[PDB]
Amino acid sequence: SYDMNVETAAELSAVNDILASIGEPPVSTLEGDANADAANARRILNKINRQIQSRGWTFNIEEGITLLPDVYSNLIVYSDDYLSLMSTSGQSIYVNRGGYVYDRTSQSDRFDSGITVNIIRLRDYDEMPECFRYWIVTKASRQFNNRFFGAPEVEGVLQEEEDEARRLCMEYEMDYGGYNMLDGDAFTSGLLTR
Amino acid sequence: RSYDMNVETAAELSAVNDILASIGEPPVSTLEGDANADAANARRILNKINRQIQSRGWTFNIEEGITLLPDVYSNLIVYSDDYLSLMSTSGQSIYVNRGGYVYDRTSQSDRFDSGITVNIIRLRDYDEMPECFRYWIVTKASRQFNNRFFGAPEVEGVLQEEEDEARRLCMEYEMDYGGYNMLDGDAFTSGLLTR
Amino acid sequence: SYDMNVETAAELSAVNDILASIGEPPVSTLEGDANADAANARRILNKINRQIQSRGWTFNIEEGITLLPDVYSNLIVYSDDYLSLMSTSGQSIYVNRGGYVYDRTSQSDRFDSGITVNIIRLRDYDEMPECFRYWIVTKASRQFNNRFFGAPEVEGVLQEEEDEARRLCMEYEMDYGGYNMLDGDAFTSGLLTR
Repeated sequence: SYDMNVETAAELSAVNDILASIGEPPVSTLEGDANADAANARRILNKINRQIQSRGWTFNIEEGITLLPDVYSNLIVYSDDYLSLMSTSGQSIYVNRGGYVYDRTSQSDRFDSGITVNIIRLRDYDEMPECFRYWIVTKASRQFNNRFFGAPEVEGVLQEEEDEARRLCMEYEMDYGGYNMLDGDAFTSGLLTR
Repeated sequence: RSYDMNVETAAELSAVNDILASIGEPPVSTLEGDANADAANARRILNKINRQIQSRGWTFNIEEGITLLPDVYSNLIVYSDDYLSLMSTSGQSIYVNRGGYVYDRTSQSDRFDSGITVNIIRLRDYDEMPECFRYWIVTKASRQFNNRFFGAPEVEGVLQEEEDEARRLCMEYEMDYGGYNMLDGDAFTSGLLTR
Repeated sequence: SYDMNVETAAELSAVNDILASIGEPPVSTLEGDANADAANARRILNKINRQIQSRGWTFNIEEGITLLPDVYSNLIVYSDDYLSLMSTSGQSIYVNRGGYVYDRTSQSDRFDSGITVNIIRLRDYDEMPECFRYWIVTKASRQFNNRFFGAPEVEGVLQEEEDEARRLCMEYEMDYGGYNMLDGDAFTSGLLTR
């Protein structure tokens, strides 16, 4: 259940801003001193990054990919990287069992030659658009304010700020998905056929 | 320092860390060596709440008709504490425990051969859970561990808003994952649309 | 009027959680130390288990069983185990008198060859579904919080919590009973005969 044992310059600027949320100064590099101030600020980033991924968003969802079994076992590892696994159409079948995909209708584990699913893959603080990269910080900037320096007046401003941020995030995909009522969907696209 | 450097931890351990971050205090490294109430406190409140989130609802949790098999010699079926809720398939469910064993409350009997067909909610770990719920199992535990122990009203009044937002994301999950249909997939009004 | 002079491991974890409700740390075994903290927590569990049974719920109600008198006496013991005793149809006849069932219409006590009733049998903290096993704890987590460590803020959260627990309990039998308006009842099942 993924570890933060590597470092990145673009991820470093996020940890600075989470430390700004208390009022703490920058940490120059995340190689480490003894401070729980910068250690908790990095974990609350990772703990919230896996929420923002767990939602929603349309670039995050990989429409039908194929997961392939180890031919000799034969099963597919359902890793903690995979945040949410559903099926393509409806009445999704798969769920983990021991860390492995498992049919809850076919009563079976072992199957050959693949599946087609929608995986939300877990990505970094990088591999994210800048709308969300703000909101991953400023949502972390609330729970890091609430767990260590819990001043009610600097949180009550920040709650208004992360809500503003999430709105800009919801502004993003509505454009980015480009979705359509009457011309792009599954049902009422078929009705407009003359 | 290094890259690429892929590595994983216990999801059970990191959940106990987030409970300890929520009350407000430094991360505890390990769980075993049964010292530190805070590691027994946070892990019990995790387990005590994981068995609620399973006790509800959710559709991957419900195993549609499985068979439970008695011994040939006794002949009864053990109804364990692991089985959270046991109902029948259709309606006017018959089964209920009696000494830890399943029991007909209509056939007035305990002993039957050749099995049943039921809906068991099986209890699973903190793992064997999707990530939407793994969040909400923590942040609901982050409230009852805050309430029962760090009894400051302002930290829970924040966190109560947070676990409710978690539950909505959880409620969002199966609505997709079940993919349920009003007029085409159900028991009654699927039959009415037949031409 | 049933005593808690036996012990159970699954019942032990309930007493732990009632002790968590103050903020007190666990008791390992219920064999006993001097503390009234664990002794009052075990009693308030038993005192509330006999309420949740006294309600309602449909697995709890045993539809018509037979109680059988001692052929030589001849009466039926109405024990304190029996929480509520009604008749099958309506205008129920039976009520205790000295600890014994008694007709309040036939003016009599002694009768031969049995009855047919709806007994709510008192069961343990075990022999309960998990929805209720939660709510038997978290209702006990209020009356144990009010009687011994009564901070008003830790009760005010818990009252919201036991209410949410009660709703999950109320959700249970609505499924588990599977009750039907127009196809399963006594009156308007008979109306729909064609």
